[PDB]
Amino acid sequence: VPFVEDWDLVQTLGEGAYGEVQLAVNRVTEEAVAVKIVDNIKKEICILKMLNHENVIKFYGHRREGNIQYLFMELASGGSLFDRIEPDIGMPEPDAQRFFHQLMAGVVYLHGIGITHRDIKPHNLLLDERDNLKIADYSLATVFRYNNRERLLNKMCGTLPYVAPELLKRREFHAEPVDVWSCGIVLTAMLAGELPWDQPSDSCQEYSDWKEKKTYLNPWKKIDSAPLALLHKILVENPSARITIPDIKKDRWYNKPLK
Ligand SMILES: CCNc1nc(Nc2cc(F)c(C(=O)N3CCOCC3)cc2OC)ncc1C(F)(F)F
Repeated sequence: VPFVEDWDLVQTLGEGAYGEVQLAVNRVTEEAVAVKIVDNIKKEICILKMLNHENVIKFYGHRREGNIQYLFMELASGGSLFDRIEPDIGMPEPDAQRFFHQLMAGVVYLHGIGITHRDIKPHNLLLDERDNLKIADYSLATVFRYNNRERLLNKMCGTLPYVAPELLKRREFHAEPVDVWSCGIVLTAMLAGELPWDQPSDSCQEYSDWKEKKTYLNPWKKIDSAPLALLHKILVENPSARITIPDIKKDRWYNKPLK
């Protein structure tokens, strides 16, 4: 029975690097939210206050009491996308398409306010009560565009299986194609229930196989040809040849009506 101001901390929603996320219920008003408990945080809070979109987690405010900082956030009561992906199977293509559409709406939004998330993966993609997707966890996020000027990134971060090959090979790189790449790994995972490689490096046989277009192997053989054509445009090793979001939105599978 911990608590803070009027909120009871009632169960553990997740455990991060630093601290945890608790379900917080306001025993007066009965509203339930998510609270991140910690100890970088300054920057994180600053980014969180910018966010206003139906496919990104909303920020309500914070309290600083003692060592511990409390970040109050929208609750996504459906839990994570990670848990809707059956291992070795994925999920039905129409659910995968709808989630993808929503993930792109969120990414467009972030990029439009000049924020790169940098750790897009199914653990960070949460579902509200009607299965609406929300992009969560802004602890690795950063500003890549300010006063209409882009800056290149140089820090390596993210999660190896989701990371774009340039992030391992170039000293500096553009932000947007890295997020687009990780969305293509998410889409693979939804449609096949498996990640295609441990990392996109020259010493990873699975990545070499894909560059050599061996799509008779898994996970690619589990995927229908229309979504696979899109994946061919997303998972392109040269970031300036990689498809952009405006072009993803014209792709034939992206616009296919599904049941
Ligand atoms: C990763 C946790 N972060 C968040 N998590 C949630 N919600 C939930 C996350 C979950 F994972 C689960 C879940 O399914 N679990 C299994 C049952 O036991 C606990 C966890 C349930 C959630 O809401 C009820 N909302 C907002 C946040 C954010 F902090 F991002 F805002």
